Amino acid sequence: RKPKTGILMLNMGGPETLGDVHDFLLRLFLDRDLMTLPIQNKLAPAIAKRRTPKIQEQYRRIGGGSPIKIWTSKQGEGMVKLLDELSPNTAPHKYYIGFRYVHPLTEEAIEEMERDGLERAIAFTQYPQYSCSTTGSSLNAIYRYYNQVGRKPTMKWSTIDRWPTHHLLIQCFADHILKELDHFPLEKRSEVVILFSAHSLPMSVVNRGDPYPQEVSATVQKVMERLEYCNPYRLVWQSKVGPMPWLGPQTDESIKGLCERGRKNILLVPIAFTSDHIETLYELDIEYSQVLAKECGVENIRRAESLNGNPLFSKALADLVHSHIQSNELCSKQLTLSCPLCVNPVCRETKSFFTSQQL
Amino acid sequence: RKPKTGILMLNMGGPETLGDVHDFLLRLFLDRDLMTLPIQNKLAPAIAKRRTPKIQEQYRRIGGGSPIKIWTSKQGEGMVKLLDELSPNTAPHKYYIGFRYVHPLTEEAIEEMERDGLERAIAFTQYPQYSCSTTGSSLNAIYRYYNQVGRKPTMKWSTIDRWPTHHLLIQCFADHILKELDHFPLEKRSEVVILFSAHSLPMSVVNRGDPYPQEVSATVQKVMERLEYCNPYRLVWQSKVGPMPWLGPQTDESIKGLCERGRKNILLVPIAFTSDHIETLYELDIEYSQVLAKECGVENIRRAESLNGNPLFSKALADLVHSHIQSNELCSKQLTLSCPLCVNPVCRETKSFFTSQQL
Ligand code: FDE
Ligand code: FDE
Ligand SMILES: C[C@H](CCC(=O)O)[C@H]1CC[C@H]2[C@@H]3[C@H](O)C[C@@H]4C[C@H](O)CC[C@]4(C)[C@H]3C[C@H](O)[C@]12C
Ligand SMILES: C[C@H](CCC(=O)O)[C@H]1CC[C@H]2[C@@H]3[C@H](O)C[C@@H]4C[C@H](O)CC[C@]4(C)[C@H]3C[C@H](O)[C@]12C
Ligand SMILES: C[C@H](CCC(=O)O)[C@H]1CC[C@H]2[C@@H]3[C@H](O)C[C@@H]4C[C@H](O)CC[C@]4(C)[C@H]3C[C@H](O)[C@]12C
Ligand SMILES: C[C@H](CCC(=O)O)[C@H]1CC[C@H]2[C@@H]3[C@H](O)C[C@@H]4C[C@H](O)CC[C@]4(C)[C@H]3C[C@H](O)[C@]12C
Ligand code: FES
Ligand code: FES
Repeated sequence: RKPKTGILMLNMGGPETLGDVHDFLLRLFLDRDLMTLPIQNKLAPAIAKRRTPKIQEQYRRIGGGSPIKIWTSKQGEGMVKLLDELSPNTAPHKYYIGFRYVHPLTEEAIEEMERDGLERAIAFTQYPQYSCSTTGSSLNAIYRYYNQVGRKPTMKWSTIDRWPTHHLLIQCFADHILKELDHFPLEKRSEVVILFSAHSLPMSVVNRGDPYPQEVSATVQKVMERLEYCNPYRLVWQSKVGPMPWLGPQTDESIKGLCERGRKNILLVPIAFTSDHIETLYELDIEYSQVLAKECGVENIRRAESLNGNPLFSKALADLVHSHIQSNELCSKQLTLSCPLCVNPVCRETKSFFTSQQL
Repeated sequence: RKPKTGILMLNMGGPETLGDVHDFLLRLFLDRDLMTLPIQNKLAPAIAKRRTPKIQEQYRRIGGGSPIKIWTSKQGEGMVKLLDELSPNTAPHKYYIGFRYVHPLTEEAIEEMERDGLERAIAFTQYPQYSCSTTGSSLNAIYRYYNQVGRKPTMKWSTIDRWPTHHLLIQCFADHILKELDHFPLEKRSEVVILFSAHSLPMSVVNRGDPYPQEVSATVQKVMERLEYCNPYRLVWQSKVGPMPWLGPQTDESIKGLCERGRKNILLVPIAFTSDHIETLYELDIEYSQVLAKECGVENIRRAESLNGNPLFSKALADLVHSHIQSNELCSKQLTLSCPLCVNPVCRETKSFFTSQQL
């Protein structure tokens, strides 16, 4: 039976092999929803070529590529299997991967969905917390695709554009934290400090009204409530690049600082992505946990497992899609308010693209 | 009957009359738990003198003084009345006001609690969200007081050091929001944008690990959940001082930005203080809602009522104290973790002062 409902899973993606690194960086530096540069068509390929060796070396250090596509596929398969049973009236469901910067690209996915002759398409961001740099850019890509192709969609669109507090997402995080706490020496368990770590944003983005830091904070509070405040925590921010101001405190500085202050038993929790990727596998596991932590005299540093293949996680995904379908919503109320200092003309067009959909 | 349990309500306070402005600012610029200045004992008097006229003029514009003490007293009286019935084994209860920068000073309150011959003293911060600049400074004052008099306390101490998501606090905010939405023209209600406004922090404080922005964000999310996401929102940060980087976006710029982008129906919600004070009555009500709003072409700008004398709020205070007593807690789990980059030696001493209490 040919698919009726398509679920477009949106994420930035990551290079699957070392050879994919250059083009990943090229698309990233070309993305005007992420950043603007002078002579950008000329300077993007230059930054790409320059930064490829360094990024290739990071991927080499974790086994030679990003597991993002593997994990997304596994999650998508599990989601669809559940959706066919939850929602027989919208079945068969099919998932499509729409990566922003690697194949399959958002635009390739839309093309395939349109060729597949779907009745309905759901833009399902894989970032639980909304940033204009992440979910916003992916949704802008969908608007721009139709705008540049010069045709209206042949399917009904809607979006699940954020889900920072979904009950089953919270349960998955709390489960993975509890199981990692079990791996500390018993005598250190109550002394463990939890560092929730989410990718940082430049202050220029924070200061224009980006919703992300507040939503990430909300996920943290729900997880800690579920854990009954069993250990103390901070929310800290990783992987700032370059010399400009970004939102801190930095995850690396925090680890060092805790160690210097006698807090030598630390649990890292990636709170803003749902699968392993370069920043858990390289940055947290290698750079912070193996190198820095050792230099600083840590006693025990561990990282909670990414959600990856947890069946409760694909259950959260299917629950979200099913509730979205049942509610008839086209997007969250939050999407209807652009950043107070948004200077990107496309964000309003994208918002309208979703709110104006037939149905 | 002589009081058994003292509830020390901690708040920065504000000058009750125009003549109180100078000493208020003197104490604030002298506070080493708030800020670090070279030759601070010498510089603080010069800073206070310079800024007194500007601050006096703000207070004149709102009727000549701060209502903080009035609202604190009312809230304290209602709390005590409830506590005498909720907790007869710790009754009679007495509230004491400990303002950081005006009379009655934290130190004067402690002196009076000790003279009153209490069995138990609860340091009850009136800031629901913990910052080291606010609650931390007030709790540090308590430790420093005993350190300076060179005497141990004659009463058992404990602290309610944060309460960002207390269910009755959330219900009060949501209630006041719904009440204010009812005052917009009916035809604009769904179009209203909610701007949660909390005092900003300097980025130097944010970047050392201050807990405040994440706890404020948690209060915001719980209110919006209770409101069923009826209107879109942002959390924005008010009244940065001086030229250094502070956490944004700023409330004033956001108001201007929203107006410029066609969002002309705005509800301001003070989310991080529980009574009116100079920044609601002057900054929000006059500077932003009267002057800025008019300049930008606003259609409707309103501000949700501060919690003030709401009886449900007194009930929240009493339920917090009651739970704290029943739990036997000495402080939150969060207080047992100092900021990862804390450089104030008193924070650890204060933390130990509470965690080490007999009982
Ligand atoms: C502006 C901005 C904003 C943002 C945001 C964000 C969020 C929320 C999350 C995120 C993430 C990320 N990133 Fe992000 N971001 C950005 C950016 C960027 C850049 C520029 C890059 C590249 C880096 C280098 O080193 O080159 C990135 C990058 C990034 C990454 C990595 C990728 C690879 O290498 O593979 C990740 C994972 N990012 N992110
Ligand atoms: C560093 C820092 C931090 C902080 C924080 C905070 C929070 C959380 C809250 C707050 C608040 C406040 N403040 Fe705050 N803060 C600060 C500061 C400050 C200063 C310097 C001042 C004074 C200003 C002037 O103008 O002079 C203030 C200030 C302030 C105020 C006012 C007072 C009067 O006038 O009365 C208020 C209400 N603060 N805050
Ligand atoms: C990084 C990740 C392992 C995650 C983990 O063990 O925690 C692994 C799992 C499967 C791996 C990939 C698959 O084994 C297939 C490829 C095998 C090649 O030898 C290298 C690239 C290659 C594309 C792999 C790169 C990387 O090692 C992957 C993506
Ligand atoms: C780190 C990299 C330097 C490339 C190189 O010379 O190797 C530079 C090139 C362009 C920079 C970005 C662009 O200037 C646009 C953004 C501007 C913000 O002020 C900081 C983040 C911001 C996203 C920058 C981060 C970083 O400094 C980048 C990515
Ligand atoms: C600003 C506040 C009113 C807040 C509001 O409008 O809700 C009012 C309420 C009661 C007022 C105070 C009281 O009326 C008593 C004093 C009267 C004097 O004429 C001025 C200072 C004085 C100490 C007042 C200052 C200020 O106008 C107060 C504090
Ligand atoms: C506003 C005032 C300037 C006095 C004047 O000339 O009017 C200055 C004097 C001391 C300053 C503060 C101190 O330098 C300490 C803090 C330093 C942080 O980087 C910013 C906030 C911070 C709290 C400063 C804010 C503001 O710039 C202050 C308060
Ligand atoms: S940058 Fe946030 S809506 Fe445009
Ligand atoms: S500055 Fe936060 S604990 Fe000392």
